[PDB]
Amino acid sequence: DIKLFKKWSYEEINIADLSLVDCIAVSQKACVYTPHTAGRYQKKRFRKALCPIVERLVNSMMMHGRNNGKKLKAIRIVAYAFEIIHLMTGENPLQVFVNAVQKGGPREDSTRQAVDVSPLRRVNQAIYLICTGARNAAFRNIKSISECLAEEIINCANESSSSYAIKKKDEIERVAKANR
Amino acid sequence: RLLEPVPFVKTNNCIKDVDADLFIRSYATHLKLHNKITYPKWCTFVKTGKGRKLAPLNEDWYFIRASSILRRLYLHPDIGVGFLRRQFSSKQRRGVAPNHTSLASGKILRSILQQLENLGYVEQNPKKKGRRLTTKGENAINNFARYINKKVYN
Amino acid sequence: QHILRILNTNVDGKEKVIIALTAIKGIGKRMATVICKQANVDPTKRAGELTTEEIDNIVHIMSTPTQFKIPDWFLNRRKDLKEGKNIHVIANQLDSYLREDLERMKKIRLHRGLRHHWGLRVRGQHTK
Amino acid sequence: EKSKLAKVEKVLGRTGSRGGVIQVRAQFGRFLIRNVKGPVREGDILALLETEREARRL
Amino acid sequence: KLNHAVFIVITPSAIAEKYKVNLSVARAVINHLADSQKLYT
Amino acid sequence: KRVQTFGKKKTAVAVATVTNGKGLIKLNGKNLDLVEPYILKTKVYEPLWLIGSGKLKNLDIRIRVKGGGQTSQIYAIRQAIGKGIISYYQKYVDESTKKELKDVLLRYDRSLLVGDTRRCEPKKFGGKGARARYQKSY
Amino acid sequence: IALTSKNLRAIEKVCSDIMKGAKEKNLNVSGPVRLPVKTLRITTRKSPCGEGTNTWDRFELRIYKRLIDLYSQCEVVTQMTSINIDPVVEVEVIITDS
Amino acid sequence: VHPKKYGQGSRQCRVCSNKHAIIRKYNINICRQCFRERADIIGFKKYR
RNA sequence: UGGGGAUAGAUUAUUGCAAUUAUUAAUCUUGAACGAGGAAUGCCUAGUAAGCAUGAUUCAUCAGAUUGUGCUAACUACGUC
RNA sequence: GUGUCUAACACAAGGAAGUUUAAGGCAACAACAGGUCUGUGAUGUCCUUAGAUGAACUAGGCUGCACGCGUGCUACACUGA
Repeated sequence: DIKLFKKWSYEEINIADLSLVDCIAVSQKACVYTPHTAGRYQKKRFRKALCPIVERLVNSMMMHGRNNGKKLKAIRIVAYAFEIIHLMTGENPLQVFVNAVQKGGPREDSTRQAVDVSPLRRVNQAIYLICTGARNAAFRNIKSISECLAEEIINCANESSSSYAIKKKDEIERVAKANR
Repeated sequence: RLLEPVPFVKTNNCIKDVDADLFIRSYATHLKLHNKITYPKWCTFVKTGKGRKLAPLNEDWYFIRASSILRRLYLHPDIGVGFLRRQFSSKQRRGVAPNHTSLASGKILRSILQQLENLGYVEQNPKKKGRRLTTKGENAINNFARYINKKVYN
Repeated sequence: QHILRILNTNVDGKEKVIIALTAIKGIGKRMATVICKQANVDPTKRAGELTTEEIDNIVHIMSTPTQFKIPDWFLNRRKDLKEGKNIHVIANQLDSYLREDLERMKKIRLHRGLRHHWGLRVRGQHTK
Repeated sequence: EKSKLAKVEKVLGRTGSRGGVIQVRAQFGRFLIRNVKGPVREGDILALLETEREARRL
Repeated sequence: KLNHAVFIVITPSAIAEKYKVNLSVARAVINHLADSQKLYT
Repeated sequence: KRVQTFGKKKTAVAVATVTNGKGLIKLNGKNLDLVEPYILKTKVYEPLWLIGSGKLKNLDIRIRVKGGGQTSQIYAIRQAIGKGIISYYQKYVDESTKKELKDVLLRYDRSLLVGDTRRCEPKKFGGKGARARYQKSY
Repeated sequence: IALTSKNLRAIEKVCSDIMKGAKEKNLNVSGPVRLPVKTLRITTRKSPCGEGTNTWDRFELRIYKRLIDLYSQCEVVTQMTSINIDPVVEVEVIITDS
Repeated sequence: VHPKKYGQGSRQCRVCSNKHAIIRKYNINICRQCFRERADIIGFKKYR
């Protein structure tokens, strides 16, 4: 049926938080043969859910200064990153990426008090955390951004404390718990 | 990367079937092998445009550029030198001030244009603007297109 | 052996030959590129495996442009003022000559000379 | 550590002084009330790391 | 730092780490092995 | 014979000419192969999979492109191919087959059936953007 | 025959008049060809002393050009033109036909 | 006298003779402060 | 660091009676601070925001300005006092 | 569905579009001793009006520079040159 880059099967499911499975691009109409379709994804409150998660991941990658407007490059970075993950372990990179996004999402957050977190927001934060961590790793270092993203994803998927996303999630939850 | 399977039919005989860079380099190499083209002398020293400041850093660049011009000729029929200067344009970093567009060097273009004409591959007519292609050159481009097309295919 | 040094005791050697040469003078890099071509050495090669003869040739080309196909518009120190032409002074001699020019301007009195004496920018720093 | 998937029963109201929080009632069996950040509606599922204290009704 | 000299999974950064060398030196090792960005798969 | 459609995203317009033929696809003077960006290559390969080879094999498609940059032009081309495929099956083949085909296209996405609704908002004095303004100060 | 005006209604009135006028001598006409609109645009700062928020307004003098042409002898078209005229529109006659 | 054929003194607002803010676009030669009075009688209308 | 282009020297051009407070232009060389910005504080919700350009305005001579125009196409609530 | 089940609102479907479709223009009442007499043969009063504060012409000056604060541009690299 539909395979990413004509390669990745991406029909396999992940158990996750159930709500998170609803949010990620499990659905057939959210799947595409190569990234990017760009519908109107601000319009209604839950409209963002309908976006392909790979489209969201590339958009997050496209963020920040010099990166802005380089959508194809963000697609190339994720494609390269998927190749790297496949080499590092023979698992499907998209499935690994869903595991990393599932792992990265914070359960509680802190306010002026402490609160639970939207599953759509948890995905949005997780992708944000993983990409920001990748940028931090990239900037003025040997590792390419594709490598950093792959490395961050595998560590986050594993549930390593060396992940920037896991470390930030742990700290965010720990401070929330500390207050309440 | 080099070749992918696709379902649709293609023309299979023109530059409109060809990888531009591969074609440009191959024809430039063929032309240099033939030895019809000359650099010549002074053109080793020159700069290619003030938007660059530098030069291509390849030593076979003039032949490449000549070949690249010949491809533009196949696309655009009756074009002239000001069109060429504009074609090869880029941005120029103005120091601290913002960029503005900057032409390629006009003598190298003019020299190629003249050289191709001397070697009979193009013809300036009294009609219209500048130089268009000669049939022998077109048939050769088609033959090289055919060689590449076979080479990828099998 | 492998990271041998360069002109006027500079320790460059894992730099590419162009990059080493530019790290003397010529770091608009057109100068280095033409010198590299006049020498006919590979610009991709690393500096510390040149023999002394290649270096001497390069120093000769840089020092004396006269017997090479280098045009006047390209040249360092293009006309040099007085009726007796001189060209391509370069390096510490250029720096010394430029100091002499600023001294000469000052003695004569020119606005630029006078500004150099004051310690003011020629193009001007503009209010601030 | 401990956590429970709890199913959103009723969305009660927008809370916090600047309105960014939402009060939400969650179903086990048992109803719990908790406060949620970001977009959420009835039939969603809360993470529920802390499985004890009910948030005060507004 | 010290990761640069002339004499002694496919991807240049790993090679540059492994032998402690530049990415140019890694690429040259890749080219010797074979006998923008590129496809190592 | 001939049937005609078009596609329109931002400035860009791609007109599709679908004639009775044999499986050729052109973009102006140029073969479909010469789109160039790999992502946008897939974007125009997408409808080819949705209608398969044997329904393509008795029609030739020629497309004529004016305006916009590459990403907009390719989406206009993709829309023109979608509408083009449907128009041929509505004029020559059958309404039922056309409905069956349209269902497939709809299942993939809406964007090759219905064009974009986004269009530029004019610049207004007091800032570089449409809405974005120069900095206030005290 | 080319018609240029800054007023839509006057040019359209002339259109109906020329259509009738042509049919009076039963002439063979090519349908009225509306040429691309030119707008004389001035984007003007508000305030004579340049006060307050900068504030610009965009003024337009929009001229309409149209062409209707006829295969007929030179005398007939000039005489038709002289009966058909009104003061406001700018008329040009380019017909050398027979 | 000693005349100057170009630059600031070569031109003026046709209406008021002032040398400032002159619209030379389309060869109007009126300063905008004068022009905005007359732009309607000249035939312009604003819409945007 | 081959990032950066401040700063300076040597040219031949261009507009003009006049360029000499580097007018403007290019050529070669010259290679400063600056390792992503403290206290503070600006603008922004869908083709927007951001990046990237360019036309017009002044103009004999000149865009780092203003005003338009496009292409590349984000994030995040989607509301609260 | 909700709403006195009134004016009306909410969601989904249909639809190119569903908030007044998105963007402009026009902008009351009543003020401000806001700005503009260096835009105007709009203009009161006051100064001055031929060793003229008019007209005109030659230079120099408006970019000066121990220094302070606004607004913008360009950078600090490898998703880059």
